[PDB]
Amino acid sequence: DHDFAISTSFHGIHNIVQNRSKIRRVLWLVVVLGSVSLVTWQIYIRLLNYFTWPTTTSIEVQYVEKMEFPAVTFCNLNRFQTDAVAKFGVIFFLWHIVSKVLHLQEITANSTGSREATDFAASHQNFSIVEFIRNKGFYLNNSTLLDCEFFGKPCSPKDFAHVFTEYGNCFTFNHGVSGRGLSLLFNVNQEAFTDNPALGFVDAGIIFVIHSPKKVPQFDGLGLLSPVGMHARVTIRQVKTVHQEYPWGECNPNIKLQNFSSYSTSGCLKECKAQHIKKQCGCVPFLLPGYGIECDLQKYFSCVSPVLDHIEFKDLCTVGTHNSSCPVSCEEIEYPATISYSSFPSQKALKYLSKKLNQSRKYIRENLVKIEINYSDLNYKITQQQKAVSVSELLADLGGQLGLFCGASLITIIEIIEYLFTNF
Amino acid sequence: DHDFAISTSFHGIHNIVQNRSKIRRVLWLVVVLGSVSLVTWQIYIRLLNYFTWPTTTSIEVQYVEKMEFPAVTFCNLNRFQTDAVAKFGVIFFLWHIVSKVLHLQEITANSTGSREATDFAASHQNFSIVEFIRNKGFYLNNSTLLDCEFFGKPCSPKDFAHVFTEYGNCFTFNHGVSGRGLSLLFNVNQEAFTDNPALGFVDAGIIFVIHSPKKVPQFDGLGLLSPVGMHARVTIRQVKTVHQEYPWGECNPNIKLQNFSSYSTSGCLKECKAQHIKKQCGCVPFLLPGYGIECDLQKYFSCVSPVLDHIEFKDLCTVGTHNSSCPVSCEEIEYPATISYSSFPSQKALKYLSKKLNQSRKYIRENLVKIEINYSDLNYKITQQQKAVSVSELLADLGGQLGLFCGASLITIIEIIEYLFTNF
Amino acid sequence: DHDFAISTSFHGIHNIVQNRSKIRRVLWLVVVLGSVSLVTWQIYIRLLNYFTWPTTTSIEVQYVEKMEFPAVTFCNLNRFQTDAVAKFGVIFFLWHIVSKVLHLQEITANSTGSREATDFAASHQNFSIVEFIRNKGFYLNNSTLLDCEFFGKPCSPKDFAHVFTEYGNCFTFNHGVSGRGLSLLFNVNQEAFTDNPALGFVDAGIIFVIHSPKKVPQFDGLGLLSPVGMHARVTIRQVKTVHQEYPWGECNPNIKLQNFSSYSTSGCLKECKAQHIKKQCGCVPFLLPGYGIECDLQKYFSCVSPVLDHIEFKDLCTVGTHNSSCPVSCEEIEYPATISYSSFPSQKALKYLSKKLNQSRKYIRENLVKIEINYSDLNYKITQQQKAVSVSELLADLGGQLGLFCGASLITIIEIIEYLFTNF
Repeated sequence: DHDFAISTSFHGIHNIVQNRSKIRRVLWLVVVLGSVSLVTWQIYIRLLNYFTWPTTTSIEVQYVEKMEFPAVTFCNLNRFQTDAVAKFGVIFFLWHIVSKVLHLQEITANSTGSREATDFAASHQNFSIVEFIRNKGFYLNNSTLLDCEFFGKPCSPKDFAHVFTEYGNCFTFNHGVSGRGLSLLFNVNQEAFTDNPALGFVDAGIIFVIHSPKKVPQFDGLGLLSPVGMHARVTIRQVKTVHQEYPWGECNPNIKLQNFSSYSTSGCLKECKAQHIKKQCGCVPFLLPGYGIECDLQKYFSCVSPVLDHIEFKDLCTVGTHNSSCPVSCEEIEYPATISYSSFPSQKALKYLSKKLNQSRKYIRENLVKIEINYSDLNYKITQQQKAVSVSELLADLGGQLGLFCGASLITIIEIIEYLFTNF
Repeated sequence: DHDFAISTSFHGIHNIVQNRSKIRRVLWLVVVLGSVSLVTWQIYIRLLNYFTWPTTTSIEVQYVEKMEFPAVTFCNLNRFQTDAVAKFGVIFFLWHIVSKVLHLQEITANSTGSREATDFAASHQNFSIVEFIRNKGFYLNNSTLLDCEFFGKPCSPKDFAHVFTEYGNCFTFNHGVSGRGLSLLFNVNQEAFTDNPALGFVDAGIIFVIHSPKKVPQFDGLGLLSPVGMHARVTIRQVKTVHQEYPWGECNPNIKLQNFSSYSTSGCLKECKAQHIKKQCGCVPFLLPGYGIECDLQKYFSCVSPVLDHIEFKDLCTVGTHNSSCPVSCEEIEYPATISYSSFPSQKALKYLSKKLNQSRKYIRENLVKIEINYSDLNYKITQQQKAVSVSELLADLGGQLGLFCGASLITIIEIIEYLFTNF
Repeated sequence: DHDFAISTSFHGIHNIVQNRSKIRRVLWLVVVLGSVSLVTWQIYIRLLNYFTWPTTTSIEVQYVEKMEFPAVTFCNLNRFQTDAVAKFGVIFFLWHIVSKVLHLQEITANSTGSREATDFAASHQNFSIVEFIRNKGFYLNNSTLLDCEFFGKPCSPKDFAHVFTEYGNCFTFNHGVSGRGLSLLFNVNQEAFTDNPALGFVDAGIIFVIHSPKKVPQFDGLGLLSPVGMHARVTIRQVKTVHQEYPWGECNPNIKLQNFSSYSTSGCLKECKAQHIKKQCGCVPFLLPGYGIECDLQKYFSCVSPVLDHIEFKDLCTVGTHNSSCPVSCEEIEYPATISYSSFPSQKALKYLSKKLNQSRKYIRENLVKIEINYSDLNYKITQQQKAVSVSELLADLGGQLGLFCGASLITIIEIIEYLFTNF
């Protein structure tokens, strides 16, 4: 055992053989023990750091000669045609009740409008809200859309897809090279269209949102505005973010949507909502994709509203955090926007448009909206969360801890076998 | 010595023993010397890099289901009640002189208004500016605040705290779940309120700032605006930044504010200002916390203004850099905002509000302001400056330099002792 | 050979000598071979990672008591003086043809305006467009610029430099301490100035851009707007980015502009454009720096427009990517801006300005624009792309791979020489 111990490849062990003295041998053995203990210390420390599943964040600017341009959704701040609602006021409260699925506000059950709506529902249960709103709501034609240009080229209403939202009859664009982009001129027409001030909605103009082609708009408090009588210029850049899985970040790719749709936060949320409503009530609302039987109107007062209140109160639906019901998507793309304004009907131009439209000098300043949406930069920002230590990396670093200390990988094990025989 | 030298644990030393030739021994000794020199080189290099006190910057998106919502401060762009100032024009110049503490502008000493203000100060030294402005300034009641909603729920004036600022009688909100947020409707009332055009302030509307609950608003050129007759929608996200200490960044935690208030850049600045004014003049102005005796009006013309001019000229007060009088705080939270607009008095709604307020159609369009402030995203950005090398890390890396070269930690020292005995 | 092999400094080699058994020697030799193979594996892996030329991205906040303030460029949304154009309508189409160099749009060759412009060009080839526009275009004097203040101090028109752009007669500011900054009051004068609605330009107001002192404005869809009758407040921060060379980023410093001008993306682009036009056509347009002979008017219809169409179609000019004709600059500085508005002519102030300007209560609200531009912080963001591995770094890391495995740098080579002799 002495020959192997002396021949063992270690600085202290070699020193023990060289000095050939009791005090010397003990001192070198102690030095070796301390060095290996520090090695172990470092090892452990660095391994516990890896077992935090640590991350680094990179952020970089990416470029192309011709980028894809995001979809847009437009709505009239005024809902309904004047004529079709003057004699049918209860429609406002009926629509507010139906749109709970979206707006998630609360309505005083004791209010007079609620009583009238409940009476009508009890009297006309065969009435169809969607078939009505799709006809008497905001409409897009030659009468409404005076002009539209994408990239120098003309555009026509037929290019616009149709979507239901809070406001009803919401139209979308570009549905599924720098400084240039989409340009429009709307005739908001406060003579035809109207809304109930009582419920708010006291403001006139165009409301729009910017989203990916394959997403559904949200609106709510996230929707952008443009006023009557001013040209709005909107300059945007694409922004992309990337997330890692549950150990390192919050992404949960494993979750997939019904109908084989690509994952999206909003999608997840609303699909959860629909699942709860259907399972508890057996029907689904009109403002959600065709999961199944559309709910009867009476169910909205009897079933849907209490169910939504319960969902809200119990927090059955959650967003964001890794434990959440609706985790953050792997990748997301946002379109930040900055807005500047200019007086639209120039006095020179005002008479011209007057002539053009055969409209009074009062009407044009009270009804027309011009919008431009433009790409500020042919480059876009990507932000990537990255795993700070791969398995392999651990290996590389593992060796490091030993550095500055007794330099050995197999000698320590070689001595361990020597000790095992020495102890056996 | 030869036995120890031959037995010394080093590649070149082992080669010297193996070859047993003069040329061979010299060649291996030279190779070992070069390897250790490169080791040292690397060592030194990496240590000099550590002694730059280097940093890395991480940036990451953090989540909660219901965040805390920032405080807000509102002011009227028009200062004073018409009635109380029609016969007391000197008040404008008096207030401008008093507000030097804040606005830090310059006033022509030869101007007629300055002469009149100086005469009044010489005649009515017992006059109290603050007791006047708190009564004849902008006020917030049922008459002024037509509506206020926080998160669906009603809000009332009593919820609003009172604060003095440049504009006087500045009211704050929320003083010390997604897409939703605060909504208001002000009656700015250009019949009652007024201001001196001569001094600027030619523009009518609401001025507001967004800040942390526990901070004091700054306004100045950093305040946001909303016009008369348009609904402003303001969409915000919380933004947080973190800084390291003087060796790595600019933070100086050691500095604490009087009255045991948590550190803040602005707070530091203004406290410094107050310290200088008090020590040099023995009094403090009304627009700063109650450090001590409020300054008499005459002191403003005689003492305060020259002192502020001297402070400005001599740069006695500084912000930002680590040497500065007012270093950057450890952590800071900002609220970037994007604004969109829409015509507020819809023709339908205009008659309604007319009726409601018993006001002319002319009055409403030229006096009302609507504001919404909303959280765009239940996630907030944090940016962290981080120390790129810990003490421990140095240890780990220290080892690396030796890598690729004569692999040893204690053998080099072992040979050093062998050389010491060899030389002794 | 046996003595050297046994004496060779390696864990397995030492074990081979110690055990002195065939099975033992083979096992230790295999262990050593596996360890060195893993070493090599790691080595290779990490070297292939280095040969991706990887990068890390830092982003940090930098500070000064008094920063330099960016230049600004202002233009009138209305081009031409009414008087000089009422009898000379063809000027609109002529200018549109000339400005192709900039706007890069398309004009219907069959349009009546095009025919009239072509006839005039065929009739008045000695006509000079630039000498006309510089006189009948937008002008800046006491009549136009009611007020201008930089940092508390007065400013005068003579401070403004003159520049040609799309709009013609574009004036610039500040040409080659916190919250404060530039403030202006323009008289846009829709009585004097005008434009052709037919071609768009239906909107009235001031259009401006923010750029570095030493750059040329671009405008196009990247220009900011301010409306008539509202005070605009613009809050900005400086933003700086840094890029690495072709192996790591996309910067190509080697490219320099003619006339010894510092590199700029836009500059590169336009210089390329001018080079192509001159070489193919032998002349240059007026809206580009004085490369040489200014092109005759007929050339615009005959030569310049087809050449620009060909350039567009063939993609002879490119921006951004490392292969591109116009690579990204080493460093770039941008000025993001956020805008808020307030009703400009307060009813108190309205009469005052009426008196001042001797103008009607109609005229002021229909013609005046007020702008402020301010610095949001005494601090600016820099973003730096950084080479993630230096040559030296490779050395350091090279060692790491060997770590955790047979610990040797020269012993492996020492054994290699032993094997070479063993095989020879």
